[PDB]
Amino acid sequence: KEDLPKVVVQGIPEVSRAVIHIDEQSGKEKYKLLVEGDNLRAVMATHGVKGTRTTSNNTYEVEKTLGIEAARTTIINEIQYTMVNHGMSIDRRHVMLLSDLMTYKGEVLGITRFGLAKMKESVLMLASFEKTADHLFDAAYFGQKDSVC
Amino acid sequence: MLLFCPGCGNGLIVEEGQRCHRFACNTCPYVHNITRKVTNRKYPKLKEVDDVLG
Amino acid sequence: QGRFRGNLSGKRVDFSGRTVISPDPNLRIDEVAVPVHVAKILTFPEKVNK
Amino acid sequence: SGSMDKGTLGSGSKNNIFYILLRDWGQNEAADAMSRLARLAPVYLSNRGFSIGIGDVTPGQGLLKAKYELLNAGYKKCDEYIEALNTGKLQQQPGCTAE
Amino acid sequence: TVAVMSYSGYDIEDALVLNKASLDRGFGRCLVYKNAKCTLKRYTNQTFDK
Amino acid sequence: RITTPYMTKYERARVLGTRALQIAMCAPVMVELEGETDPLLIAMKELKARKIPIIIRRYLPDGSYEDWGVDELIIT
Amino acid sequence: TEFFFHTMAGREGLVDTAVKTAETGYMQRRLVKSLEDLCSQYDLTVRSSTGDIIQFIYGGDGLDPAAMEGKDEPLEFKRVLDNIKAVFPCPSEPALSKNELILTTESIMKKSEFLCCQDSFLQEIKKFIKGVSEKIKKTRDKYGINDNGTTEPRVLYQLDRITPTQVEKFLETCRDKYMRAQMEPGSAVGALCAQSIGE
Amino acid sequence: DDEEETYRLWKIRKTIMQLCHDRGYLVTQDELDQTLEEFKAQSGDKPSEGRPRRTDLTVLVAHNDDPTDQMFVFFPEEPKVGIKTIKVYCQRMQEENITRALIVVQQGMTPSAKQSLVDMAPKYILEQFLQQELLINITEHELVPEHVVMTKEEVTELLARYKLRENQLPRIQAGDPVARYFGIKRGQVVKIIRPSETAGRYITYRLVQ
Ligand SMILES: [Zn+2]
Repeated sequence: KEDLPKVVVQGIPEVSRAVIHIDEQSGKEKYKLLVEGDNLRAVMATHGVKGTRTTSNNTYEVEKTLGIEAARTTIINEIQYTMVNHGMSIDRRHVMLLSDLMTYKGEVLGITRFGLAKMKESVLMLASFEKTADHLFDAAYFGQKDSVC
Repeated sequence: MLLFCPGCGNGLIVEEGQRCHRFACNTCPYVHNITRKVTNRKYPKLKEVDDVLG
Repeated sequence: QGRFRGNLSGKRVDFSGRTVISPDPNLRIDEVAVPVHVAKILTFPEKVNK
Repeated sequence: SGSMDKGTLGSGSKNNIFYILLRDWGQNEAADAMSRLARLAPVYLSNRGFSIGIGDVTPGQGLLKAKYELLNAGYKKCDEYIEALNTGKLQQQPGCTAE
Repeated sequence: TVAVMSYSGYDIEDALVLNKASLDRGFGRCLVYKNAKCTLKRYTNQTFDK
Repeated sequence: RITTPYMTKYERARVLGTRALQIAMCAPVMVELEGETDPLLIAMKELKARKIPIIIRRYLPDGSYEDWGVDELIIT
Repeated sequence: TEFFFHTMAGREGLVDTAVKTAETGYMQRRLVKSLEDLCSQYDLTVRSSTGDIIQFIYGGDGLDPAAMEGKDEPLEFKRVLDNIKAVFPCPSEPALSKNELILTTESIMKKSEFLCCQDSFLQEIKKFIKGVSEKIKKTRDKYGINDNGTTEPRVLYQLDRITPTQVEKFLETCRDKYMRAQMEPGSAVGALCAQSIGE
Repeated sequence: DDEEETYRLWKIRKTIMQLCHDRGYLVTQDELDQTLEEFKAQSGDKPSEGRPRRTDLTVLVAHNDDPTDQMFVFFPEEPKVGIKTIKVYCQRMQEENITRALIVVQQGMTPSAKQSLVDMAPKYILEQFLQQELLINITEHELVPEHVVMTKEEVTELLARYKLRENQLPRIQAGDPVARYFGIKRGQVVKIIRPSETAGRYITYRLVQ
């Protein structure tokens, strides 16, 4: 009696809310779906949805669904849109370089300590950024020789 | 729904007896057989039609 | 205040000063005014040549 | 033709005269032009005189009349909307509640 | 007696121009008083700071 | 021969600095300075005259290298 | 009450800026510490410290964002053409027609100094030349200007006046700007990107 | 049902045909441009349509490389494929002497079945594919650029022009959706043509690792 009312009958479990947005272009008024969910594959797989022109904000879902290049393009577009919302403009080359550096190992690696360690190899830089003692002891254990490049 | 025994006042579970389902208390021999239909509606709020914002 | 952030990445240096700023439009954009008092303290090593 | 402003002499965006000088004739020409501007504009601005007083911000009679009329109209419309929502049914805009 | 106006372009951003004669006649003249304290204490042994 | 023929600002800066240091270390002048007591001014004069005896050794990432003369490169 | 509400808004903005300062400081620190390794090599390939390539060419084209005259474009052909027409007005040379303009453009572009230039920039130059030539053709058709150069009212030639000298000057200026606007090897592009994204 | 299921089946068949054409296998133009009416003519109802056998494909052969090479496509009927079904498919491929096969599951693959499929045999190459992913072609997506698997000669020419090594090229995981779509292995290189804002294109390369 407490769980039965919350059993799904139709729709994607991950999708929480979907709304019908409308663009009122002078030529024609078109309709699109704005879904506040975290499942792009299910949205594209649903009937009547043009999966070829479906984007998303979560970079991880785009990476896992449409590849690494799709994730790079989504990151670039999202950063450009977020920067334009505030009226300030940035050259696309900077965001392109950022996205490439984030997507040059085949996986979207963040700028946090974890992604920075997964990308970089110098021991001194990792020890200086964060987790000094941990990284230093790990390097001493592995005996990893660090170059001066 | 929630019902209480007039004897002690504890919650009444529903159990299958020897003749018919009955309300019963877990701390006393008090029981109450069901004669007619008993219903407890909740009337959930449904989903509404939401509109075409934009 | 560690060694990496406090003594390796960013560290204090000499031959430097800190002073308040004031406007002066009579100077070029690539020029900056220095007071005589600070100028007498910050020295530059010039090598004696021909 | 035209009068100089932030859109042409400011640091807002492209189309700046100093930017065109920098991109067409090098850095030295732009620096010299900026120095000449910084040395000329103050002298003229001081010889002409530019001041602000309380009379430069005081409202006019027509301005006060228009402000009063606009405030009256807005308060009337707000009271009408309040009465419509509290007593009766108010047109609910899409994508949001009545409040 | 302040006059709101632009003069000599030395008041571009929040700066102000002062009159030399005003400062010469005592305007804005200020005084800074500092304290220098010293202690001559007696130690455990029968000796004192002199 | 495949790199850009224009001399970058970093190359300009490093060449001027090295030449100024050399001139400050009693190096010979090849432009006949006229009352220039600042070594950096003499280095800039030598650069504008294209008489700096320094050859840039541009290294490729793989390891290959190529020599370019200051007088051979293009200045701005 | 109005003064109290204004003070509330002011303190809200103050606390917003106070939080923004530290937040953006931390973000800038992280971005710079992460992007301080990349650099532009001499082979036009952006590589990391370990030698791995992040991009075969910076920005896909290899242009300096600091030397970007147009809106994410290397040059504004209209402004450059106007500046060339104004700085070098040749009164002793006749105007050029559509066919003559296209011919001189094709003859000048096929030189050796233009071979090393990127193909996209040459295609954009060709497109702009075709556009201005179509504009000149439309003007001459509206005002019946003859390409032979014997029209009685000479002022009609002042509507859209172009001379081969100005065409050559425009092409040379565009080529020089495109060559001087490329990424200079050795520049710390990663640090510049980090700073331009943090500020 | 009986209307959306057949539509999903037709779309999955069209996506599989497009994938086989992209990989270089032999597929006629009729199979590529297959309307829903033809699929209905073949089978217009769910019970009439046979997922495990009526939808299987065995004519897929790499005409560009070698006609003898054969590739197979499976469509398990059960939602979750077990070990017995994988063994049956493996022994069927052995009988038919097929080395490359595809499995289009309906809901998913059990962990044990996945681990077994991973280490079936170096010669028997089987790739897992969910029907939910195949309902939309990844190549036709606007965000996904154009990818082309380069031959060894092109890779050698690239390494000679840039004087690079294999490990120095950008990496791309083998589990990438596009990687599994093209079925590229470790060591192969893919050229990617990103459409720029202008009329030009940006050519890049990625190594599978
Ligand atoms: Zn009871």
